[PDB]
Amino acid sequence: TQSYTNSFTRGVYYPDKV
Amino acid sequence: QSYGFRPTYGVGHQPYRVVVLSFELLHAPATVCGPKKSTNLVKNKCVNF
Repeated sequence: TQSYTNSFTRGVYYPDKV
Repeated sequence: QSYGFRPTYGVGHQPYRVVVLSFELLHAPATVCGPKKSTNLVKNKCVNF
């Protein structure tokens, strides 16, 4: 049902609009 | 709790309408500019923008 994985280099977004 | 707003009360208990206008001045696409006027779009010359 539940598993444990790791994000290597993902999860980043643009903080501002510049 | 409810207010006791009555015209008999002097300064300090009368109802006062407060309007808070929160703005966002960061660089972003805006659509609430002040009226003003659009001019011509010149290019390749030292002008104001």
